[PDB]
Amino acid sequence: TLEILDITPCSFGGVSVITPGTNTSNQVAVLYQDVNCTEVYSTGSNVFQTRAGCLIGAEHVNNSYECDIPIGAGICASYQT
Amino acid sequence: DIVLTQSPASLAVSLGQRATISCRASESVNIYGNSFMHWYQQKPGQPPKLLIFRASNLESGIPVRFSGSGSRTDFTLTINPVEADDVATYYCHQSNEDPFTFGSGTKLEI
Amino acid sequence: PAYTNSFTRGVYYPDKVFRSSVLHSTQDLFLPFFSNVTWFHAIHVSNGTKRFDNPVLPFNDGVYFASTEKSNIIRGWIFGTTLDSKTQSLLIVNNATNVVIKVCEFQFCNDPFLGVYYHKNNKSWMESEFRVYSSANNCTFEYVSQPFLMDKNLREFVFKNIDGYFKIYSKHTPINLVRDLPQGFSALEPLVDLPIGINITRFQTLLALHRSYLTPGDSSSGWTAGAAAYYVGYLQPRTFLLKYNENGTITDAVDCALDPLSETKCTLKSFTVEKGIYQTSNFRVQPTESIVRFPNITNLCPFGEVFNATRFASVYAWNRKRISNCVADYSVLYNSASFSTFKCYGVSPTKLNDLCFTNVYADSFVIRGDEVRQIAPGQTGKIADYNYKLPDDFTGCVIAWNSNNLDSKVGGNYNYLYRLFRKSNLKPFERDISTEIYQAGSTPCNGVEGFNCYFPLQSYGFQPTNGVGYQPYRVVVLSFELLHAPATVCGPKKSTN
Amino acid sequence: EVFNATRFASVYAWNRKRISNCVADYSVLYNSASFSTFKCYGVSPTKLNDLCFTNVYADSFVIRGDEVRQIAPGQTGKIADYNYKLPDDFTGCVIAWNSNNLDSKVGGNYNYLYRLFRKSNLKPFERDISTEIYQAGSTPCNGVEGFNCYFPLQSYGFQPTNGVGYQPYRVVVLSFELLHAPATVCGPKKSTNLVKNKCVNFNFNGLTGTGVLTESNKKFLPFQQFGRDIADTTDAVRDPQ
Amino acid sequence: QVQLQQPGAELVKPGTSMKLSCKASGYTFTSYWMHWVKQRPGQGLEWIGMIHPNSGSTKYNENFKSKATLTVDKSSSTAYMQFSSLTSEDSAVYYCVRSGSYYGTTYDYFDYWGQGTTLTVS
Amino acid sequence: GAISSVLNDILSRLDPPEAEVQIDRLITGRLQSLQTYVTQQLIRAAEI
Amino acid sequence: GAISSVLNDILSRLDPPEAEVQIDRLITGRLQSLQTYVTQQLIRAAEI
Ligand SMILES: *[C@@H]1O[C@H](CO)[C@@H](O)[C@H](O)[C@H]1NC(C)=O
Ligand SMILES: *[C@@H]1O[C@H](CO)[C@@H](O)[C@H](O)[C@H]1NC(C)=O
Ligand SMILES: *[C@@H]1O[C@H](CO)[C@@H](O)[C@H](O)[C@H]1NC(C)=O
Ligand SMILES: *[C@@H]1O[C@H](CO)[C@@H](O)[C@H](O)[C@H]1NC(C)=O
Ligand SMILES: *[C@@H]1O[C@H](CO)[C@@H](O)[C@H](O)[C@H]1NC(C)=O
Ligand SMILES: *[C@@H]1O[C@H](CO)[C@@H](O)[C@H](O)[C@H]1NC(C)=O
Repeated sequence: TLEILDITPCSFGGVSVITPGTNTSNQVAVLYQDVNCTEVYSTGSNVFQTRAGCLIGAEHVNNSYECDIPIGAGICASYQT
Repeated sequence: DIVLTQSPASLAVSLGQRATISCRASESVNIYGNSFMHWYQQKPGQPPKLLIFRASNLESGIPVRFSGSGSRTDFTLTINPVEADDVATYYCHQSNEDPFTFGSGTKLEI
Repeated sequence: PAYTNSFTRGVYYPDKVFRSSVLHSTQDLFLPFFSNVTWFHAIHVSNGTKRFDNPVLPFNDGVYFASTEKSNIIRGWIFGTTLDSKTQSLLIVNNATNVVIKVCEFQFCNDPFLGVYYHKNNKSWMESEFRVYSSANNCTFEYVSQPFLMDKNLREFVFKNIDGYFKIYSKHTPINLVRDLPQGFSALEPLVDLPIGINITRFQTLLALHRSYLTPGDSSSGWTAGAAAYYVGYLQPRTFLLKYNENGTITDAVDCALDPLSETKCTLKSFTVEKGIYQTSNFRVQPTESIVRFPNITNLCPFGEVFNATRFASVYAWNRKRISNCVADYSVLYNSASFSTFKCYGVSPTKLNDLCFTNVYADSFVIRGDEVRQIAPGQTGKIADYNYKLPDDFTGCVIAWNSNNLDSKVGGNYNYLYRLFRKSNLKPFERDISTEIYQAGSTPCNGVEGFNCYFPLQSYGFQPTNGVGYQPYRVVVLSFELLHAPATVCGPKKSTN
Repeated sequence: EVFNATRFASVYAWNRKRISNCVADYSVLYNSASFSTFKCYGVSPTKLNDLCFTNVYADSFVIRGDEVRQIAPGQTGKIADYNYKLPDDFTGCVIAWNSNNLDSKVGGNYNYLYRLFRKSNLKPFERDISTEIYQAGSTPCNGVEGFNCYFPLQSYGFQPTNGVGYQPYRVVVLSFELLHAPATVCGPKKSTNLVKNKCVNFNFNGLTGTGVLTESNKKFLPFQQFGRDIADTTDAVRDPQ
Repeated sequence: QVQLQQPGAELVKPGTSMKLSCKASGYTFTSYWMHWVKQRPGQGLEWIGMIHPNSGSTKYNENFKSKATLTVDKSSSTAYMQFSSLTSEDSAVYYCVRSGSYYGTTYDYFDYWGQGTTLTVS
Repeated sequence: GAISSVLNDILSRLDPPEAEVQIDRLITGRLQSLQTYVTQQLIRAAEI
Repeated sequence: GAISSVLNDILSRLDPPEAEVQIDRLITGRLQSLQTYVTQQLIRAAEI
């Protein structure tokens, strides 16, 4: 068929974990860099989306805190109650 | 070229008994599935008579007693009801390439 | 079968190389951490009633066998592909004197077991006889050493087959746990490596059976098998960050694939990782399927024209046409239900599309309906023998369909003819366009017709009232061959949605 | 008996036999002029004596003459791909010598078989003895021989009149591996007295290194032989004697 | 049926070159392939050469390449072979050969051969 | 890409004619690694 | 120096045994390109 199909590559990104001190905790938050959450720890666990990527494992907080672990694109993760 | 070594050369088989002769070419005569082999019935001072003009094809007007078998270089002839007068010199020939060589000869006796 | 967590167990020595204070990370077949391990229980007393159940558990690239029983109920194991005389079988036997590891082609009994008897004077359970195999053929290897199975105590064994070598790692540590593997770390030293050189697919535990069990009585008075408690896990190819202490013992380890934290430990090669973000790996979306797209078949072989046409040649003058240098779609040919007969003797018609043959021939001819069956590979029939012959070794399709609508009418189709008489049976794939009278007979008539001399060709009579037996059923024989040359006619290249 | 044996197995089912707990004089093999080809891929024929090897495997079989070349690390062919496939990273030496007078008689010697047809490639160092009939793919067939399906075993055509490339060539593939396990069989190099606290040239089962040897308090478990450092260079060795 | 006619026997002096042909009956000579072969008693049959009667090329076996000239005559359905430097070892009993194919372009089968003529140089 | 990463083994395993290609593989690799290390050290020493 | 700059074709039109040689040529070339790019990036980042 006389049609034009744009080819964009399959989404890829660097899986970057966000962990506090090993002594402090064993829970981790995983950042999928520049990846949409649609094609994505198991999925559905407090999935939050930002410009840096699909952040899985940490719940988004509306309150603003000082940066501890820089996610990227203005998102920072901390280990707090 | 292709050389045919008939085995076990001259053979003696009883009347109405299994008879097996096999000639194996130096390199295979079958190209792709289809095989190019001819087996001949040459009586003394008489023209050769066809038995099997392919891998398993049998010439019409000739008793079904002769049977076709074998693959690639090794081709075996089976005659379960060996009959009296049909015994003579047997040649096998490869039609794949231009040398067109035939067999050495296979004497048969009751 | 009740499952329990592995709890960071199954860690053995990867290589016989000493390392001190070395955080060496290697990939090897290992039991994944926190894996749910099946606590198989072989024989469970009801009242003392025997319930024999030794399942053929799959090998699954490693077994983390373990048992907490201090009574040494387990005696050896069974390893094999099919456990028959044809296949080589692996035997482990742990008697009091020594351990016997014997590998042959073994014809196993239904229940492979070790039979022990109680002697009153000795007051001990000595081995009466061994009943595991009926025959021992093509024996290859045997090994004798101090029995590791004997001497609360928890006995651990990892069974692996790598490059024809049997890896067995043994560790014994007393525990007080009832039915759960301890929440502790214990490395497994290489007990022995055996060049068995055979493939193992299923693993079966072997249990010692006492004289009370050996008797055909349904109840074993002197022995109870209810203590048959053992664990079986399966090893997986996971990278591990082993930690060697000053003595070279692996005091701790982490399984990389278990969770992102362990992936972080493997990346940094440190068990304690400081707070931060670490690019452990890259996320790559695999292709869901494969799509192939190719243009319309420009050089479409005219199978539609040759199969569906108004006028065809007769059987004696059967037309041979070369189908070559074009790509041909047989899918439409096979899917079509218009043709009553769709038989491909040489090749399965279903897969006729994929194959590529160098040369293809189509024969057009007309035969009576009753004689359609005559055209067949190596078939003896009047029409088959006389005018159109098909060889014994045939690679092609014979296609027939009803032709009452195409040409059958009230007027007789006298133009079509068949060779009633001929001197000899025709060779396969030979054209017979002969106007010879073929007088034959006792004396040749040398004329157009005679008492014993007849013209070979006889006119067809085609009528709607003729019925099924005499209606046309125009038949097409498709031909295939390979001439040790590149294929120029083949099925269309597949296109997916 | 590995080389001058009376009988050798066919390629499709070749003999793999253990060599261990001995002293190996590869030099008497190398200097012998009987072996026409002595290509050593991972080793050197002259320097085999110095090395000490954990395990030695001798794979012996009879092939046709022109097929000697394709029994090598990373080469394709009939024999290489359907009969006997060496690994790409193969450490060993292939030994081949003519055998026309030995295993080829005046009549056709046909006992040696090669698997002419097989579904797919052969894995390195694995023996497949299956005799199932091979289907080309056009039509399914039963166990009985058919037009499209052929018996997979094919007999070598060996005649005394055949020239080079058509004559049987016995091949013994000595595959050597160093798995860091204790060595069992190796060269006849004579053992010497052990020297400590002095810079010496040490050859402990083929490490072949230079350094000063000092007694160490580190404890080695019985199975494991020698230790290593970050550079994966040997930092401690257990004496063989 | 198909009949091919041959001389019963031929007695000639050494060094003589002559034409040998087979009359073809019961089949069309042009369409079917034309080949040749000689027989020597106690020795294997060995092939001669190939010509297609109607617009066909010619090939011969390597040992006897161009040793004997070979031709085909469309009229009388006969194929003429001519010798060159005939010798005692060259003398043999020659058979007329016909070849047939399912599809052409290959030598699938040989359908009929002649009785043969004995070239005895005694 | 060399058969072994320890020079002493390949030097005891391979005669110089075909040993030199493996030693050259190791030399090229280790020289690339050392050049990379020295360049990193030069940039880091510029930073220092 | 590799016969093609796309590794799929050389992995397809050659069987492996002589194919990994061209793969080694390409792996070395591309690794050198990254080392050059990263070194220039490090110098440029020092300037920045
Ligand atoms: C992810 O995909 C959805 C598809 O419905 C789209 O609406 C959304 O904008 C995408 N996310 C980003 C960040 O573009
Ligand atoms: C943040 O505010 C948005 C405003 O719509 C609300 O939907 C969301 O639930 C809030 N999240 C939390 C954690 O309070
Ligand atoms: C975990 O164990 C339970 C039973 O203990 C089992 O049902 C489940 O399948 C296991 N999970 C796995 C194997 O992933
Ligand atoms: C090593 O083994 C010795 C043996 O007595 C033991 O005392 C020591 O605690 C072990 N561990 C270390 C780190 O030395
Ligand atoms: C039947 O005839 C039509 C002509 O319109 C042709 O397109 C089609 O391919 C024919 N069917 C077959 C199976 O050849
Ligand atoms: C067998 O062959 C080897 C290698 O040529 C040779 O050294 C040996 O002497 C031979 N055996 C005998 C009994 O001569």
